[PDB]
Amino acid sequence: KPVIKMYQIGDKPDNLDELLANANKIIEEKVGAKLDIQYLGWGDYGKKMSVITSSNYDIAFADNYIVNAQKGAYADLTELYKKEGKDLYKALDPAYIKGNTVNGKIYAVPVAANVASSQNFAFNGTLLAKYGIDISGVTSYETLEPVLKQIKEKAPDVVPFAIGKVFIPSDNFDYPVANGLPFVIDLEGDTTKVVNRYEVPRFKEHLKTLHKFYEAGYIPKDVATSDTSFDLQQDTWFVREETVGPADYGNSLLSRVANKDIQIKPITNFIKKNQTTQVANFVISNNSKNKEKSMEILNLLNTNPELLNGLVYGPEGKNWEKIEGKENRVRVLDGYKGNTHMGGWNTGNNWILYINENVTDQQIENSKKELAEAKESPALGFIFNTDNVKSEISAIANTMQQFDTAINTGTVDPDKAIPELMEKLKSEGAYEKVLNEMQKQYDEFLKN
Ligand SMILES: CC(=O)N[C@@H]1[C@@H](O)[C@H](O[C@@H]2O[C@H](CO)[C@@H](O)[C@H](O)[C@@H]2O)[C@@H](CO)O[C@H]1O
Ligand SMILES: [Br-]
Repeated sequence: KPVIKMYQIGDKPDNLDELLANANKIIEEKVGAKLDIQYLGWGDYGKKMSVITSSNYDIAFADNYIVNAQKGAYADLTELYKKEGKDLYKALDPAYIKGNTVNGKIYAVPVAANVASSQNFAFNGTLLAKYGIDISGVTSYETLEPVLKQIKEKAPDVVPFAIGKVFIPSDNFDYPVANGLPFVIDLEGDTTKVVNRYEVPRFKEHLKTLHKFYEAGYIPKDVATSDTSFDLQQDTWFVREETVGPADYGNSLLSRVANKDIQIKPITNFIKKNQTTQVANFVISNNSKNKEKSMEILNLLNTNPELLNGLVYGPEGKNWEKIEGKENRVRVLDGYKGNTHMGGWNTGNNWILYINENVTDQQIENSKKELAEAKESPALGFIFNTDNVKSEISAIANTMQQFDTAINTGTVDPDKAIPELMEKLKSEGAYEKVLNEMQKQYDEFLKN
């Protein structure tokens, strides 16, 4: 009975022992293995894993998937999916296959959740109710400014907009590769061309908007170095940006974890793309000596309702109880409020998850409506080939790192800093080389 070492992003729940104890009860019974989760934290998960990958594990939360897949850091899963992961493979929307297949080979166990999703303003309804601030005209950042002014007056001690050092203005863009290049596909523009986000006149606008937010104090002054969370349960923040999807049932899940009414406002379109498919992938180590077992566990994580909810909702009777009368329905208790559970988006199949009392019958109907009506990005399945430009990438992803954080967070004036970035980029030659190559492959992708 071997021990399976799984690396996970984020902070560990306080009841982790209890969480694995009841989990292993089922896992051992059906697999004969013992899962061990080591959380690695948030802020520097990218670097902390890079050490492990460079320097032995079994399962891991995938950091920069597409890149580390072409290098051979991830084990092949095509044959495992034909046996130990046959069940979970059947429950997967084909778009997950489109997005996580590199060189006719898949290395990921994508968590079946929001395969399509939009970026949203999540509002604190406790602060919305108390001051009656009108969020009816908010369709962008530009329209979010007036609403930030009000909360700054009525509640000076609350952070209006709560963002961090990872913040980039969200738009209707498509990243064939990022991290960490400024190359997008403008889904509101020429869908055939690959462009620079800083040359898109409306994204430059978001930057102006966010610099005004900085100057006005709607944004934490130390935002360029701030990597801190704002627990949704706490009224430290007024509004934040979130990825919201069908497996969340609108603001049902948001209002649940926050233990208060959370209102949401779309700022991007609802679409199926690589980014949405690769948002939460699980991989198995190249050097993993329990590969066949690792898939047998990622299977149980995505196919067993009891096992999954025992981690996502937490212990039964403490954090939740079942609703007698209606099947597949539960209600969270007092035990749920706090670090006593995991997140569903990065643990397993969001569909075998029980549904909480606060989800309306219209919220389930809308999760069926959004699902079926979900449109696909023309670049979905477009995995960029880096064989020719592996080092021309790191030249650009270096010039960016020297400037992008201060810019994307609005700390500096885009009118002065954006030309600095461009000139240093265009002076190189790796810019035009990767730009052309990217356009060249994308042409062949739409040519077919
Ligand atoms: C509230 C909740 O559980 N929401 C999840 C989203 O977080 C998730 O989006 C991701 O969120 C993480 C951390 O905030 C971030 O690192 C990712 O870039 C991504 O934005 C979403 C994914 O479909 O699923 C929701 O349920
Ligand atoms: Br534009």
